[PDB]
Amino acid sequence: SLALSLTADQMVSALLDAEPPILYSEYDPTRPFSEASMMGLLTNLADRELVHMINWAKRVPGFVDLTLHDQVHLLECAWLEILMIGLVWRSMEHPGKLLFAPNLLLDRNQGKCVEGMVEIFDMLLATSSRFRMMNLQGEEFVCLKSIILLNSGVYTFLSSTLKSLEEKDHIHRVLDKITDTLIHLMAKAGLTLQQQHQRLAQLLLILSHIRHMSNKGMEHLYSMKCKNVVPLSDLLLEMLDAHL
Amino acid sequence: SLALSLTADQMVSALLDAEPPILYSEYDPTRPFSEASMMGLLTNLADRELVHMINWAKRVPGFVDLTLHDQVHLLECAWLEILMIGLVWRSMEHPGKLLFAPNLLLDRNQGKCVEGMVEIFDMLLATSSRFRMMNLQGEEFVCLKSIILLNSGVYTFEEKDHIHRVLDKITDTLIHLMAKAGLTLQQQHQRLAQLLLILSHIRHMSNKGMEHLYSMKCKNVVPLSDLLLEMLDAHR
Amino acid sequence: KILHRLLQD
Amino acid sequence: KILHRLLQD
Ligand SMILES: CC1=CC[C@]2(CO)CO[C@H](c3ccc(O)cc3)[C@H]1C2
Ligand SMILES: CC1=CC[C@]2(CO)CO[C@H](c3ccc(O)cc3)[C@H]1C2
Repeated sequence: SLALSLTADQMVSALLDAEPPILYSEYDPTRPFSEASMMGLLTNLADRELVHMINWAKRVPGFVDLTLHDQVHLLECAWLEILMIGLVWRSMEHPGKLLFAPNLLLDRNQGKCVEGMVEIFDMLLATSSRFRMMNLQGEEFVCLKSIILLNSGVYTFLSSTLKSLEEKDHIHRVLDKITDTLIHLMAKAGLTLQQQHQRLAQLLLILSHIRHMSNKGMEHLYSMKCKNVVPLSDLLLEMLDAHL
Repeated sequence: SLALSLTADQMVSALLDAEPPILYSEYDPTRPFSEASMMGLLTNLADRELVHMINWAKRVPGFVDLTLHDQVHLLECAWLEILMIGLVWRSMEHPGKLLFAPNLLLDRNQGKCVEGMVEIFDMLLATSSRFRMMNLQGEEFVCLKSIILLNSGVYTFEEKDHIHRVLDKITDTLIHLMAKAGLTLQQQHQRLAQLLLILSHIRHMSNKGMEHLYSMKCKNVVPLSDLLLEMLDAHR
Repeated sequence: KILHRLLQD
Repeated sequence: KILHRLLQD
């Protein structure tokens, strides 16, 4: 497959070119917030982002080489991690705030509008702060986002009878290629050999926190749907079902 | 400090030296399991393991430099991840089984003894399978478990800076082991990534297990120790 | 299944 | 808090 024959520079270029757009919220800024209305804005936005994500996924080198079944599994597993890493990236330049959309920039006190949400806001903001502390670069961001896509559900490919871990060599080869790409990016930026492995680990450990936030966010979203606070799109309902 | 002055070999030595004992279950093998009895055995074991984990933690280079509050935070965040990676490691050479204790080796199907537990078993077994695929080494394992302790709660805190310096030293140590093993630069970087990406799956499993344990507590299927209850209550 | 369809379309 | 006590001891 071509994805394996891409140079590191080619990988980066492909990922950068695949990036989804930053969408706007429907927020009417002359109107107030309620718990219901804020959850409505956030889930309306997420629904629209999901469509763009699915089409981004197809442009991640190696993803189309997978079966449709595997493609579904990976996205079902990682969708909220992917939305969340994007959010944290967008919010880097806005300390103490989350840039859900250019017309929906919320501080943690606005998170208190929704019961249980400020806890999620705080974790997202802490990650945004880590991104700043690390001076995370766009080329690194796109690598990490593709890693989430390919990695998050790779350990839950279980055989139909026996439920033994299926070997997914191709996915791991592509993951190895993205590792190669990250190292190349860091070397290009003048990081020493030692700094390269140190930063590689710092970046990958972020993904543990992102998983944590995804899990907590999923439970919170599920609570909102189970209390009839907001109606979720059929797509979002199905992405939630895949997990509560 | 002291952690930052350790060589890679000395870090490995320290971590190996700190390793907690493998505990036994009070399991009576002549009697069939029930949902209540199995959950009781699992939580009794976890409670006893927790006491040893606290001693181990205090021996992880860098950990004792932190304030008592920060030590509590890290352990509260990571305790189930740590129990689980320990479990996965113990079970590595037992395909399809989870070695909770030497005298409590459970098949995948025995997870069905408890409502909703087989899903967690499946994830643990998949991790153990992955460890097997990678030929994870004991020295790598102890590095990973120490990374979990220091990393999992670090974002949500000069405390952070020091912990990240210690984390960097553990990364150095992992690479050192890979170099010693004869891996090329490219192989070293790839393997480091492979290992750290497993920690995302471990976090996932901890969160799922935490929810399951909490449901077994709410349904009162089994009583939990005051310690276990407090570690669980830390997550909600 | 919406995801399935969107991935194919 | 038990963890607190255990860490002190
Ligand atoms: C998808 C989401 C909806 C609402 C929550 C609270 O339930 C907070 O907003 C979050 C979010 C994250 C990234 C996005 O791009 C959109 C919404 C998460 C969780
Ligand atoms: C601490 C645990 C208790 C019971 C659960 C299901 O609720 C299954 O056992 C798990 C476990 C993991 C590692 C151990 O050393 C002991 C038990 C987890 C989750």
